[PDB]
Amino acid sequence: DTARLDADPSASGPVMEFRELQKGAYIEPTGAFLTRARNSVSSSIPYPARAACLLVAVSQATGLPTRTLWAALCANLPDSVLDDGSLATLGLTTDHFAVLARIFSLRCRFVSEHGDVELGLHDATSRFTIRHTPGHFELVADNFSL
Repeated sequence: DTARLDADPSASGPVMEFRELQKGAYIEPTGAFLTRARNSVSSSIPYPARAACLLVAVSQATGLPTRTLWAALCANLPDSVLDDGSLATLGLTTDHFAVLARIFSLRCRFVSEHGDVELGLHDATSRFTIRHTPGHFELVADNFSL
């Protein structure tokens, strides 16, 4: 289903996987998600200031400023892939990471409950490891308060 992507005024050309749009030595399945080239429209989408953990993690690992990571994303993804509706609350995904890996030459072993997944490029000059914990519910005391 590419409805939002076909209707995106910030996109141009045909729909294809990102790893086909920006070819590189990707670690399968990095970049498999569908996207379109970004045209000249400038992104309104603001920096996800309340959901920036992935940018922070990559910034700490590489010394790359978070605003630079964000600028690179805004130049290389159309708005409908940059923000599928949940960016401001759930933040970036490993789809976004694929773009950062291609531009900045990165590879990261993502550690999660069900198993590790390494994403990025086989010829990356920066390598690091990030723990991914998914959203989840936990039973707490009746009068629990943050």
